[PDB]
Amino acid sequence: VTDSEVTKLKWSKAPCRFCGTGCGVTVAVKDNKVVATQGDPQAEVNKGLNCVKGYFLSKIMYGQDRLTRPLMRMKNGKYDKNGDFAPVTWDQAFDEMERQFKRVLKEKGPTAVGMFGSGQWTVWEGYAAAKLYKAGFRSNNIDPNARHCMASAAAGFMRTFGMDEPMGCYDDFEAADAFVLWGSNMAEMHPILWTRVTDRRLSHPKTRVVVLSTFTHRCFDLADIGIIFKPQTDLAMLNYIANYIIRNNKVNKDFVNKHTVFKEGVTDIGYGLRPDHPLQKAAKNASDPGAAKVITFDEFAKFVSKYDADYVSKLSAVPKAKLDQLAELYADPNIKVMSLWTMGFNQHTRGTWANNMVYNLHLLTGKIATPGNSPFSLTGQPSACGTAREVGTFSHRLPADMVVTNPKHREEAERIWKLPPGTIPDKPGYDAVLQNRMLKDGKLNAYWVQVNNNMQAAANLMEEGLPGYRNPANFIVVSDAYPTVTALAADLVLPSAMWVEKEGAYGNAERRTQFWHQLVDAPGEARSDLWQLVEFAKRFKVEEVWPPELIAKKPEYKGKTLYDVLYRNGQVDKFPLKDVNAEYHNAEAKAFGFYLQKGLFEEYATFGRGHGHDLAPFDAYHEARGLRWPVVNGKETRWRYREGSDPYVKAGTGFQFYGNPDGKAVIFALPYEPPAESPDKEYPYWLVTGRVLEHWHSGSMTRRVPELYRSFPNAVVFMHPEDAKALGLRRGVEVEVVSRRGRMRSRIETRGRDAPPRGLVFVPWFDASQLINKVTLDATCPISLQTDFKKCAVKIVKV
Amino acid sequence: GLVDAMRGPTAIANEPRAPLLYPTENKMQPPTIPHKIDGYQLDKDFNRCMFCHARTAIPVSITHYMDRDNNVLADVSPRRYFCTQCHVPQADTKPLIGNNFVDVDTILK
Ligand SMILES: Nc1nc2c(c(=O)[nH]1)N[C@H]1C(S)=C(S)[C@@H](COP(=O)(O)OP(=O)(O)OC[C@H]3O[C@@H](n4cnc5c(=O)[nH]c(N)nc54)[C@H](O)[C@@H]3O)O[C@H]1N2
Ligand SMILES: Nc1nc2c(c(=O)[nH]1)N[C@H]1C(S)=C(S)[C@@H](COP(=O)(O)OP(=O)(O)OC[C@H]3O[C@@H](n4cnc5c(=O)[nH]c(N)nc54)[C@H](O)[C@@H]3O)O[C@H]1N2
Ligand code: HEC
Ligand code: HEC
Ligand code: SF4
Repeated sequence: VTDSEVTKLKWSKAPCRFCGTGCGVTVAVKDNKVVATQGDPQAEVNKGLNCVKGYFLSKIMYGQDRLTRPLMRMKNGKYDKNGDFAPVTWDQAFDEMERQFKRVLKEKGPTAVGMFGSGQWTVWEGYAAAKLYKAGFRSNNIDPNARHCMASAAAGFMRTFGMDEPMGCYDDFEAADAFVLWGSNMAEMHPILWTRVTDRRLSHPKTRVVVLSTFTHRCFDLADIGIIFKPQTDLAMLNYIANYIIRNNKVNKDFVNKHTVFKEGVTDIGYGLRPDHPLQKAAKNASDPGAAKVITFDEFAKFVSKYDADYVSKLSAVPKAKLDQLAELYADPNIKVMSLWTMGFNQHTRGTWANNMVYNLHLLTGKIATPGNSPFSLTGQPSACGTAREVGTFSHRLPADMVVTNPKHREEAERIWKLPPGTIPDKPGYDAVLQNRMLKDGKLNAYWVQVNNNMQAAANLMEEGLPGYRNPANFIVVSDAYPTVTALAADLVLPSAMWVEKEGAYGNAERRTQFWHQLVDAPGEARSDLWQLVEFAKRFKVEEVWPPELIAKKPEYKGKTLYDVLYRNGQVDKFPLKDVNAEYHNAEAKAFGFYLQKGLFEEYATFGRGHGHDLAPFDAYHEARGLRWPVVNGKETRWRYREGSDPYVKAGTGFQFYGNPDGKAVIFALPYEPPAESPDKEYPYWLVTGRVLEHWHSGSMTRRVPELYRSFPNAVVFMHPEDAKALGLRRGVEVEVVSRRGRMRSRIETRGRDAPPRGLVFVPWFDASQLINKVTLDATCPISLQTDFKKCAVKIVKV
Repeated sequence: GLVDAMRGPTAIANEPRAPLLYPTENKMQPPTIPHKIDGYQLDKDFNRCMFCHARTAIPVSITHYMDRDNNVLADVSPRRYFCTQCHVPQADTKPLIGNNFVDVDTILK
């Protein structure tokens, strides 16, 4: 950071702990305390700026109630599901987890153990956990909070391009002529990327900013064209624009002919509910919901021709004139368009289709993989990309886009992990929604949650999560830095080291992996999630977790532990303690006796190197403020799939979508289909849920910071003033928000930053005293299994 | 032997009474805003903050008139135009839990 020999503070670089923007910060330390952070002037993402959350990073680790000791439910001197929590030692906590996991593995097997992880894990935490479950316990029941977030984007990428994550980058914000926000609230949710859109718009005022949303929020304060549309009608609007492009003869014939093919997907695919729900019994195509057939351009044009202006304007409530203004930006071949979307497209019961359908617009016009012409899916968490998606900490995944169902992918993971053939389970395990259902049903019985607060974050708390966690057939372990409602619903709570109390890596929304050193020591006996996974692996011999016919294939593993197999395997332990930079602590390298993070990262990086996902050498990331993959011959890649920018693209081609075997991207014909639950006479409002600028997620870190808590103390129900008048409400009056599943209590805000149309309310989810996920429905896109938290039906009742 | 002060004493299964909506306090880090901001327009056609805080209320510092290349400009930079991304007002209420943060001045003396 600084060359100086006279600062009394030690300043070091790190990525921000919060959003997927991935601002670089510098962090000042003295006497084991972070006393300040600043935006890093040398970081390209943010060039010295932060938002209010990044400016209060110096306070997030110092809530007075940080967890410092393992806490286990006990009564009469032993573990008891009904006991209250008591302090125990690490050895006692692990002894109990060991007894519980072993009992369950023996009686039920690996489909009855699981983990719920995180896009806030460090890259090496995610990788170590994926190894422990998929190669160690041989369970694919590891899924992350990022299933609630980016799984529709990832499914959309794999279907259109055959490879995950954006092909543009943040340099596109300085080159676009139109920005189209498809429900993203960037002003509050990606504030420094909104600063880059604002600089582009105000400094180059021919630029257009178009914001589409189901309620008015702060992005409308920059919008040239604001569009409020009915929930889920974005599918119809996306087809309207495809139809406009074709109708006005604005298809890029050369690009479409060289570089695309067309498919038509299956429809009537249900809503990812339990199989006995009426919506599932009624659905024709729920059992293979991503199926598609090849069609021609002419069939595609006939398909989208049904989405004409009369039908779309009436369905969406958007005037024809605004539909045409928006479609014209897409169609005009001289306007570079950056399309941006976040949970409005992904937390959507047809979210995978919406992802495909926004790619259609760029593929019809060839506006892709070049500066400013960029369909850019925004990622939420700091490492939903770098950790959950790239490492593959999902129930169907292996690293580097691979899937457990592909026997060549299992063979590659077995080769790199030095496992006997057939170790890796070949069927997808329980994804996030299904994990809560299986906990409720008694089929998932030993469960470990890390770096998330899924009791607060998962939909339908009263019907699935809470009954599942408190089922006496189940033993629930939660690792957290603070008390949370998820830890309160657990049986064993493990105190965890967070952010700069450990060496880390996060990968942001534009493929930038950013490292940090451990800059301070955690309080009390708190230890990293990394240390916990690796230490727990010591408690299991291969005979206890692998079947005999598997061990017979690799008899050298007889008698060894999973710690030996997974972490001390000649690869993960190949960098000695001398490689550790002696200027910083490294608690896990000291505990295990080698450079664990470097060995994990380099073994993990073997999957992507030479296979389109290349990570640079470990040490390069401690030197840089992030590098964007693929890093090839030490050069980062900004635009993927574009000749001259991406070194994997064949000469003479212009573009090559090499994730697909023919090199072509797919354009999909897909329809509008309605939400799982819309308002009716009994529940006449739409409930939309989400976030505000000043709090992160469940608020367990930001609402412990004095300034952030005081900036927005409690959730509220944002309501149209005339809707409040009609219910006999004033601002500040208490209501219940009630659905068919549960209720919560909160006060009405009729003059706040979020101003919904009549019939719709917005409730942010950061307040642990106002559990809005008691009200939401755990319906999902049937393809990505991602929950739609953005619409369901509610009644509002004056208390 | 465990409580979450962000929720308060209420069982997960029940719903507490919501606290009152507290008024805003009129009183390295971006200073917090020691006044209400609810009637203050902040949009691309009008920045009401700049009516009192322009360099022509203490004014915004020179860093607010700098572009991404640190050139100083005649007017507020677009990169700081939306002030409330960084400056927040404060409810007239106490925090829910103590926080052991120590600032630079304190750690240095
Ligand atoms: N301040 C803050 N920033 C964050 C986070 C945080 O907790 N706090 N979390 C990060 C994470 S992990 C995420 S995933 C992002 C989420 O970032 P966003 O998705 O931008 O924000 P939310 O508040 O979750 O979602 C509200 C948006 O959903 C859109 N929407 C609702 N229904 C529909 C619909 O039918 N179609 C479409 N197209 N849009 C719809 C609404 O118009 C509204 O703008 O924020 C990231 N950044
Ligand atoms: N209704 C509704 N629900 C939603 C959303 C929505 O828009 N509406 N958004 C969904 C989405 S997109 C997402 S990403 C999820 C996010 O939901 P979560 O990830 O469940 O929420 P967080 O509060 O980010 O949880 C992170 C936890 O990590 C803890 N902690 C911090 N650092 C560490 C560490 O290093 N180790 C450990 N072990 N713990 C640590 C924190 O105290 C906190 O409890 O929420 C989803 N849920
Ligand atoms: C006059 C009618 C004002 C308008 C409009 C805005 N502010 Fe203000 N502000 C005003 C006064 C008289 C004061 C106290 C004097 C002082 O500068 O402290 C302030 C204070 C602030 C501060 C604190 C600055 C500091 O002392 O370090 C900030 C950060 C602030 N005001 C921001 C701010 C914002 C973002 C505004 C629009 C939403 C805004 N102010 C409008 C007077 C007036
Ligand atoms: C983050 C990217 C910011 C934005 C947007 C705005 N301000 Fe700011 N401000 C910010 C920082 C980190 C600081 C402290 C360091 C400094 O630059 O001085 C400030 C400071 C102020 C002040 C106090 C100035 C002083 O002399 O002490 C004021 C009155 C102020 N800021 C107001 C303000 C206005 C009105 C904004 C929108 C036009 C604005 N700030 C945006 C960080 C950020
Ligand atoms: S924009 Fe995101 S990454 Fe940047 S400081 Fe704010 S929360 Fe952190």
